[PDB]
Formats: sequence, C-alpha cells, structure tokens
Amino acid sequence: GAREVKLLLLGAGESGKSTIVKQMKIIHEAGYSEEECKQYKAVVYSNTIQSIIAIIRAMGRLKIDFGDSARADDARQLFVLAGAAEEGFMTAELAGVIKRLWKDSGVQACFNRSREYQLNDSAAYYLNDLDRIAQPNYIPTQQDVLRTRVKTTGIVETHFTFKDLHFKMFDVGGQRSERKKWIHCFEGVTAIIFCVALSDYDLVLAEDEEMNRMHESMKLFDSICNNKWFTDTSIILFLNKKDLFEEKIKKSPLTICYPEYAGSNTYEEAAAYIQCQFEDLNKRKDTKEIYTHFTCATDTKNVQFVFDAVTDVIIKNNLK
Amino acid sequence: DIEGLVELLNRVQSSGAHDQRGLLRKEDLVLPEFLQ
Ligand SMILES: Nc1nc2c(ncn2[C@@H]2O[C@H](COP(=O)(O)OP(=O)(O)O)[C@@H](O)[C@H]2O)c(=O)[nH]1
Ligand SMILES: [Mg+2]
Repeated sequence: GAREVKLLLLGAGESGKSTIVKQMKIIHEAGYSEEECKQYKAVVYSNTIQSIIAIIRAMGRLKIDFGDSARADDARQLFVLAGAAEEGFMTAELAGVIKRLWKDSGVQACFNRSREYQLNDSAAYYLNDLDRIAQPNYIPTQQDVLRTRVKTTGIVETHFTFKDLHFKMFDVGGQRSERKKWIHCFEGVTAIIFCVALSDYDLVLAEDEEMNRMHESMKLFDSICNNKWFTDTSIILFLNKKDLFEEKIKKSPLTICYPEYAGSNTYEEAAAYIQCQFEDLNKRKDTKEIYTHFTCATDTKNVQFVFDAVTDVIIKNNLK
Repeated sequence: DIEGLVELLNRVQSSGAHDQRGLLRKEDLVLPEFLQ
C-alpha cells in the first residue's frame, strides 16, 4: 500500500528550503508552464531591485564610495523610479539606472564584501542578466522562477508521488511557530532533511550573536539528530550551496569559521572538514546513521539525483 | 526542554536576508541616509 511519507525540511533561513520545495514541483509534478512563468515577472523585478538596493544600503553602512560620483544621483533615482514603477514592467530608464550602478566599481567592491552584511543569493543571478530580464518582451524561464524569492506566509507544503509513495513535504521556514505547532509538525515525520548553507561559513558575526551562523546551524542539527524522538526517523543532511562555497573557499579561509582548521583551502578538504563537524555531533554513531549529500538546491539535475538517493534510503530504512 | 529546541528553531530558521523577498513595498524604498 502507498504509505504516507512525511518529510520535514529544517534549517536556517536562506539555507535553501524553499528552493528544494520548488524543485520537487519541477521534478515530480507539473512544474511551471509558460503562463505560470509570466506570472513571476513582477517578483523577478522586485527581487532584482531589492538586491541592488541591499548593496546600496551596505555601501552607506560600510562607508564604501561609488567609483564614479555620478552614481549617487542614480542611487536616489533608483529609489524614486522603483517607487513609481508598475509591478510587472521595467522601463528603459530604471534598467539603465540599475545597469550603471551594478557596473560601478564601488558597488562591485561592496558586492564583493557581502560577507559583512546580508545579501540574498539570487542578487548576482538576476543582476548579471539585466540584458535578458530588462527587455519588455521578457518571459521568465523555469530557472528564473526557481530563483524567485516570495512572501513566506505560514507553513508551506507540496504533494507528489514518487516510487509509489505519497510524499508530503513540509517547510515551516521563517514563520515563527509555537511549541504546539512544532510538535504537530514533528509527529508523523518519516524523515528530516536538514539544510545547511555551506557558503555561510565566512559570514561576519552579527551584533547579538554569540556564535557564527555555521555553529548556530550545528547547534540545531545537534539537538535534532540526537533527540530520541527521531531515533527511527531518517536524518538526511544537505550541505547546500556547494557551488558558492567552492567559489568562496578560494579567497576566504575556512579558518574564519573554525579557527582551529589546519587543513588546506581546497574545496575538497574544507567541505570534508565541514561534513565531519556536523556528522561528529551524532552521539550514537552505532545506532543512528546520518545521510549526507553535498547539494546545489538551484541545480534541478543535482537535486533530482540526490532526492532519488534519499528515496532509496527512505524505502530500505522502512525495514523492507 | 523541546521548548528550548522550539526556541532554537525559531531563532535559527528566521535569520537571514531581510527586505529581499516579496513584491516591492514602500518600506524597502526608504532612502538610505547617506544619500540624503
Ligand atoms: N548559488 C546557489 N544559490 C542557492 C542555492 N540554494 C539556494 N540558493 C539561493 O539562496 C537563497 C536561499 O533561500 P531559499 O532557497 O529561499 O530557502 P530558505 O530561506 O532556507 O527557505 C535563494 O535566493 C536561492 O536562490 C545553491 O545551492 N546555490
Ligand atoms: Mg526562509
């Protein structure tokens, strides 16, 4: 009989939970039709503008000047044009204002110091494709839709059948929940997919945090996998944004996150070191097994392959 | 205490980039002080 498979996505904000949900829709559901894609044009532009604005705000805070003094008027114009722009369309005026700012060396300098503030990882994706996106005849591709960031109102869920299993994937993400709500989310969970943004390793400590983002994530993973209530639940670990981590490891040493790291700064040793940090938190290596996969949630092919392997685990873990 | 875990979940899952998710809103359009 097609038993129910309740999947709970957990992890810090921006770790890729929403993205995994949309990949399921693209992989095991109907995905997005062109008509549905056109519907995202407005959020694509909103996200694009929010991104350039985030970088501009950081320049003021970090005190980074524009490569060209003229860009200051563009920045102000950016705010007025955006505030009057109709949702869904981008004028040649706003497009130019954004292209000039994104091009500015000062803006790029701030963009490259994103570890010092909080910039969404879709910023570069859209900002680099201003040629394609700005055109009035623009039709968001499936990948563009995947990259959109939307308003998270309450628990999100998605249904889909895979290998004669009724998957119910839940993501509480963001929406602050009460003890009751969480207990309800946990009861019935067949497997937990814990997402981690590998690229968060070089993030500057916030004013009110005792430990860096990576260690906060480790603290939570520690409570989850060692909690007796999940003894039988499959604990899947997604070390995500491996693509961003790989790009970063070149310039920002892992020693930023783990001052004790004495390995080399290759993608391989740094990633392995992080895999061990999380997996070693398991206090019952004899009993529980952690199923780790390095991912790129925005890569449908990779997610498909990985979710395929997670399913095989769910099946056999069902002592059958 | 599970109540402690719940606290940890809300704290960890709510962190991250702000004002960078929905449709444009008058709040995300405020002009940064250094540009006034
Ligand atoms: N380059 C890259 N970006 C990613 C990856 N996974 C997620 N992102 C982006 O990072 C942001 C992460 O937040 P999101 O996916 O909404 O998940 P959530 O906030 O954890 O629920 C999004 O803007 C994604 O497009 C990845 O593997 N690689
Ligand atoms: Mg979130």
